Amino acid sequence: LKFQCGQKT
Amino acid sequence: IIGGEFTTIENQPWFAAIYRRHRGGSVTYVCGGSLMSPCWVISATHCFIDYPKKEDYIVYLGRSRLNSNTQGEMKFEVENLILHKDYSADTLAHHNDIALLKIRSKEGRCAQPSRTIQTICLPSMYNDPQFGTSCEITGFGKEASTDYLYPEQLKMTVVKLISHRECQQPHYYGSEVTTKMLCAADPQWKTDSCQGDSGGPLVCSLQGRMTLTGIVSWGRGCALKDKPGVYTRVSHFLPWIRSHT
Ligand SMILES: COc1ccc(O)c(-c2nc3cc(C(N)=[NH2+])ccc3[nH]2)c1
Repeated sequence: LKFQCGQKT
Repeated sequence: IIGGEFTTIENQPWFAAIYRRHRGGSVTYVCGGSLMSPCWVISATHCFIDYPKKEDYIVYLGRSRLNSNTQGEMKFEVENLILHKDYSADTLAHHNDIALLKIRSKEGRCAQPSRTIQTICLPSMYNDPQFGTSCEITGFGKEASTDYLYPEQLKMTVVKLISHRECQQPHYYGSEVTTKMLCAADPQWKTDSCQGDSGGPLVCSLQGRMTLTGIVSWGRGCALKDKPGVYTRVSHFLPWIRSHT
């Protein structure tokens, strides 16, 4: 839905 | 990348692949980049410097292979190409080697989050990891300095950051490396970035986040002893980045 910088999982 | 492992984009979801079109029918790879925000990708000015025609570049996100398609990939045109005024190249080094590409899809939108597309975090002003930290670099660059082709599968490797004092030793690079650059090498000079990896990310964990600490910029040879790879020190370009993003 929205980005979370740095999150792969 | 010399050494490394082959990987998939799910492991580097912020990696962007930039190609150039030759309407003769072919589109060739140019450099890598990283997605900073939905509409902005950051790379290296030296990748564009020679052919600053934004209209002939194509940017793809969510791509694990170089010339074959990956399910889930997104294609964009370059709406704005911002190269660094003050970029300079010498016998080795590139100065102020950072560029920003604003992307737009044929539908008029920016990137959308998926399991293969994510942004990478930026560092805070002048905040870096300490030398010794292990960071990873990714890309489609050469696997050996003598190769004349690029691999088809995305690769990645881990390298450690070294100090400026170590990198500015005369038998390394001397003063060719500035405080606006970072050097990173493998303790055993076994893995490194190479031709074709320019523009991609050097990611380290900073304050708990996977941060874009450097941009692949230059180096003498690839995986050579006392010849680390040099990266643009993103922490020192934050104002520049904000003025435009
Ligand atoms: C031979 O012409 C080109 C053109 C574009 C490049 O990015 C490069 C290039 N050389 C590179 C070398 C290195 C390294 N760590 N040794 C990294 C990125 C490079 N990119 C070379």
